[PDB]
Amino acid sequence: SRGEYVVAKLDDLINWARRSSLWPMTFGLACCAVEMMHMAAPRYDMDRFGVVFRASPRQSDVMIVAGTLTNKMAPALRKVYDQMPEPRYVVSMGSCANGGGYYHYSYSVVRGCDRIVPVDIYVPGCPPTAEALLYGILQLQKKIKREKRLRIWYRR
Amino acid sequence: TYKYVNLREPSMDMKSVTDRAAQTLLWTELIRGLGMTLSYLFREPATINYPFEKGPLSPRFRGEHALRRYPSGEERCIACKLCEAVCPAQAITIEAEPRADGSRRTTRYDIDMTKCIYCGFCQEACPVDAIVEGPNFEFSTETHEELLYNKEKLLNNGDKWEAEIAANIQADYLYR
Amino acid sequence: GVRTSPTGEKVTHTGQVYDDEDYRRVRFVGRQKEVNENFAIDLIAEQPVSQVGSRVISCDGGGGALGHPRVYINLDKETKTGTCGYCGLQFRQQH
Amino acid sequence: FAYDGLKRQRLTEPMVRNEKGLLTHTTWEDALSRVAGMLQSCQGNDVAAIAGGLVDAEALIALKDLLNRVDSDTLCTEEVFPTAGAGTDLRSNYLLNTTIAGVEEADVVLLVGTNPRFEAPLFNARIRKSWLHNDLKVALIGSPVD
Amino acid sequence: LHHAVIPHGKGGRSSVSGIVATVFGATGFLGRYLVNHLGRMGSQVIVPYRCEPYDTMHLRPMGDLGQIIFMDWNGRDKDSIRRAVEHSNVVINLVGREWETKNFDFEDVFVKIPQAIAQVSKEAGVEKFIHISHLNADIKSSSKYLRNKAVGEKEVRETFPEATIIKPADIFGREDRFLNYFANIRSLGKKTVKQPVYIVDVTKGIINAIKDPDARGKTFAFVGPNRYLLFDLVQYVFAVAHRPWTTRDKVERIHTTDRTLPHLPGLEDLGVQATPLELKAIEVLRRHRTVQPAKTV
Amino acid sequence: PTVKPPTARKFIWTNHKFNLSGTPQQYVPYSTTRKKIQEWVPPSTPYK
Amino acid sequence: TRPTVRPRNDVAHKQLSAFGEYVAEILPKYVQQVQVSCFSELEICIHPDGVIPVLTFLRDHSNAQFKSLADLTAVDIPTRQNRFEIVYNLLSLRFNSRIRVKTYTDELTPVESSVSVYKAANWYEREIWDMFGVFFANHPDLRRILTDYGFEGHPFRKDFPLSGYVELRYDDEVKRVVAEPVELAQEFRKFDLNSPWEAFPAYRQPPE
Amino acid sequence: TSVKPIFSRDMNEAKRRVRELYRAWYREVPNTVHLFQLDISVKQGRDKVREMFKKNAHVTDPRVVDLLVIKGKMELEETINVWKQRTHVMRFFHETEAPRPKDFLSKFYVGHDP
Ligand SMILES: NC(=O)C1=CN([C@@H]2O[C@H](COP(=O)(O)OP(=O)(O)OC[C@H]3O[C@@H](n4cnc5c(N)ncnc54)[C@H](OP(=O)(O)O)[C@@H]3O)[C@@H](O)[C@H]2O)C=CC1
Ligand code: SF4
Ligand code: SF4
Ligand code: SF4
Ligand SMILES: [Zn+2]
Repeated sequence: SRGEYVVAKLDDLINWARRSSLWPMTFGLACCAVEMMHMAAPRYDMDRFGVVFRASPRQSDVMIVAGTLTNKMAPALRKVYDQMPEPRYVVSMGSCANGGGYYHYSYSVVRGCDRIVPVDIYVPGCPPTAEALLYGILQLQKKIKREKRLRIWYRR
Repeated sequence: TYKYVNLREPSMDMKSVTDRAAQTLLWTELIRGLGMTLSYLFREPATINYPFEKGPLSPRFRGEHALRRYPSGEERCIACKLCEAVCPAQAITIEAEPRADGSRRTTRYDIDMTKCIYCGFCQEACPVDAIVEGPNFEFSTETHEELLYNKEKLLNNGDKWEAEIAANIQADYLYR
Repeated sequence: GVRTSPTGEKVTHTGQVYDDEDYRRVRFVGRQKEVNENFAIDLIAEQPVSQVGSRVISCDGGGGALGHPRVYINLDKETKTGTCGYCGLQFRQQH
Repeated sequence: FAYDGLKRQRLTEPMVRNEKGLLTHTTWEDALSRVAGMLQSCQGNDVAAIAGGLVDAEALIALKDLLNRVDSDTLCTEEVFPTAGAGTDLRSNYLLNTTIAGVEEADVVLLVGTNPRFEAPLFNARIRKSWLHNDLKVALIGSPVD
Repeated sequence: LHHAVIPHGKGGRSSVSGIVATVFGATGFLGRYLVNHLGRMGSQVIVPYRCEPYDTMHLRPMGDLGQIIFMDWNGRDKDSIRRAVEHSNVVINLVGREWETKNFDFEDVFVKIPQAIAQVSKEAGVEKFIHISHLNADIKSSSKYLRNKAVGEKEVRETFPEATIIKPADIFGREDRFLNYFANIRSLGKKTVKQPVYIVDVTKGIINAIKDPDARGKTFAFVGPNRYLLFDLVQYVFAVAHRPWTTRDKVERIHTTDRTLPHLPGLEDLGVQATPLELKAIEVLRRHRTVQPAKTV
Repeated sequence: PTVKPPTARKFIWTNHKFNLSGTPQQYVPYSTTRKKIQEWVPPSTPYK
Repeated sequence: TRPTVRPRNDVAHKQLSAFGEYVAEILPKYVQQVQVSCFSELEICIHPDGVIPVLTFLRDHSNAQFKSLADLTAVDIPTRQNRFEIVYNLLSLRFNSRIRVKTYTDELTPVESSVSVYKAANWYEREIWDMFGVFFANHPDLRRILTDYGFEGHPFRKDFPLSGYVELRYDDEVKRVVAEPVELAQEFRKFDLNSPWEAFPAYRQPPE
Repeated sequence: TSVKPIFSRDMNEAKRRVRELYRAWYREVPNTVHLFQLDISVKQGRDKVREMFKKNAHVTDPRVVDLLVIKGKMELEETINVWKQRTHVMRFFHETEAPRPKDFLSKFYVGHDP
């Protein structure tokens, strides 16, 4: 119908604007912070995608969990995720954020950040390269591109 | 065999004192810093055009794991569990048995890619070049269990990437 | 050399397939069961048996340092061919 | 090598008879209730017990105390030992009283009615070691086995 | 019983509870805490979702890996219902709307879709089916909600005769539409008597109804421990919240007294101690803060 | 590979595939072993 | 033995043996053993009552001047009745040398805090409280430094398991990160690696 | 049998330190329920304090109860200073944990544990 066409074009508009202006809050926990900083470094340059360098956590769009989540910092991660306005996304960078990694069997490590927050992109590596992290951010943008918020709203 | 950083006593004649006062009032070093930033403004940036331009790698690069085969279709892995014995994160889970023609072959070859530390001790422990850590780094997932590889996924990665993996091993096996 | 269970599920080169009353098929609902369709037991059986004139043959798998460790296969039994324990290539004394 | 029989034919779940007379899977509550409802109706010689060949002593005294609560002494084994005379009262008349090690101290071994090669293969291995090193004289009463 | 569905572990996150659940309407208020309480035992939860997958993301940390299977479905597509339920050993229905929409009236949400879910669950061989009615569901009710929910309860009973049908009165929690409705109304006081039940009590009731083989074919009435008049309840809500979207069908249900059904079993017959509202109302309404308890009957 | 082509093998995929995550063609993990313990199937005949 | 063997340093071995005799005869009240390894490191094994008199001496004697505390360590050896082995590593920048002062305690005997000698120790032995449960008396602010705030037990004890007893997850019911008894989806696979053959006959212990 | 003390020469000074620690926790509990904005009552938190003290009431060694008073003061110092979050205070109340089977019969039903 006509309303189906209008909500299709408006979903395309809002998804274009949300994926083309992603603002990350990076948790610089461990070694993956260095490779996030290389994804911001002038070779890869996240800012040319509209992905700014160090937005404040009250205005960020994605939470990049870059490093080991210990048990002593799991509620801090949860509190920052609760303070993020929607639509918020979470990229899990590297093996300790993904599944505990090299510290999986430790007494003090959350076995993957997915026990604390919902995770949208899992970027594997130890550390994953800055090109691999930029790949994960572009896959997150493609995930935002195919969101159907107003179309499902028009069908509900 | 050592040197003194910042042990210069500055000259107190009217020439040097007037030089430092002109630097203070007329902001000469601030213009120097502005000039260096302006000099980078007119340089070509170092930014490659990802995804269309890729970062440089080498045949030693340790990316996505793969199980390899012989040049006959037979898989190289003969179930010796050296890779999971050397595995520093215990990402590899192996169960084996003799198959229908009596060969020593695995029935479980799991690699948890979210325990894996990507150090490639498995591919240097491997005596038949069966497990390799191949060249792929662009294999991010939307779900955690899509990074829990079984034997089928690793053999499919080997069949997918063998044309590149074999040439990287051909480039690097003389250093090994 | 893949085949299929009566549930419509592919059977792996190991032989793994879920039962019909196993709930764990629900993980492939809306998705796919990933199997590899190049079964190595069928591919090594396509290789022709190598006729050699010696009594003991060496095999390293081909490629020299790129193959497996070089082993020595006896070929005195004429009932059975001599199989490489690593690569599965089989040999026969031609006499 | 009999450890692979330890994963075939295994009883994993409680089973009861259905309305059609077939063993169907059930919970522990249903199976133990249907056994206890019959055990409460029994008394005296109404309930007995046969212990098998692989049963630990803990389950043996468990089933003995359970049937003694219903006043039943009929707890039996499948392997017959004669209760004539002293019976199972004194331990000496049903043990290998010497030892397995005491075979090395013997000089005449008399074997009656047994094939100790297959009934107790390392008791036979100890007999052969005493045969070989101590010049043991062995005699057999029974069929001429190897 | 199949070997993969025998319970193992100590009942934690990596355990196996032996419960393979298809929870329709798992993206709501009740489905949130039900999928939480199922996923912490180690249950295979199938969540069929209608909405955007973003709006399901909060269900993902609730279980171990592979223990929540998200899949698309539609209320008017029985093939998707069969695609969701044909591996489960229990199917819980939680589909509901407080308002009728352009595409789904109260008869679609309460009569058509529960009968469809229960019929496809009957013919696929699902062992247990739990359906959630409302306590005040009546054919001669003043509100279309309760009329269609009584009709749908009758149809679920006649198409899945072993269905555990559960009657909650009024559910309160952090994401409710009962105390958050009263805190954001800033309609009146009448002779309406209510006994509201807590969401963790309802969730423990649903899980104990899964585990109980006696709960097949029963009808349970989940009520709170204290009956309140509506006026002093709303005054207690404005007192705890530090205070001085609607429709007329919602107002008809607010002014419906919570009926007394003593012959139906409740939370105590499943082993759930019903939490009084004075223990949890502070937890619910702390967010609305920028208190002597109410009188019962 | 126009100058130096890769070494041809019969098991190498003739069709390359991109990252299939988020699609119905994606990898789903599973145990590749068979069943460890065999259960005793009771007799289907009656016992009287 | 030229290319692949580590060359032995005999001058440093002689000098460290002589200085070990020196320390053992200046402080006979506390020094229990003095030993020098084959790679030329001096260990002074003392009684735990002399943590402050020995370490002040090495800090202040004109022929010691161990002005640096490199590292402070505990080692849990459970077959010893004094199962914790407190290891001080000292550096003399003047004499270009390192010394090791080892002592002992169990769970209940407090070690005297060495913060009055080296302030460097202020966190280190605090770590020894957190990881091992060795109490340090007259410490300024003794509390945990590395474990989580509600942590029970001391992790670097060897009877403490590799994973803990509790693990965290976010729970949406209570809206809170919660602690639960630990379950692993894959148990840590214990590998028995030790060869049944003797490797070093120079380290053979006498039999019983 | 002659050991070095920590703070207490015998059990009398030790019980005095236990008693002062219980006093300090009893005084602290309403401030803890307020500033962490816990969803419990002061009676319930003080019952948890009493439970944690009476759990260790079987100990007859002065050094062990000295270290228990030391660790209780460390817990209290981490609670007065807001070093714990709400999560660390509520880990004493095992709220998300299912109740364990206590009798023989339900432990027999659920698994192999004694
Ligand atoms: N106090 C209470 O809330 C009480 C509730 N109940 C009943 O309990 C159940 C759950 O309650 P509650 O959590 O509050 O409900 P919610 O409004 O919070 O959510 C209901 C769920 O049903 C889904 N749903 C609704 N309409 C449709 C439809 N047409 N097709 C497919 N899915 C649909 C929603 O999915 P989506 O996210 O896509 O919209 C949502 O997941 C309901 O059946 C309700 O009638 C009974 C008594 C008291
Ligand atoms: S996944 Fe590995 S490399 Fe990355 S931050 Fe963790 S420990 Fe460092
Ligand atoms: S790369 Fe290292 S951590 Fe990963 S599987 Fe191989 S040995 Fe294990
Ligand atoms: S991959 Fe290599 S090291 Fe690992 S079991 Fe197979 S043959 Fe052995
Ligand atoms: Zn070969």
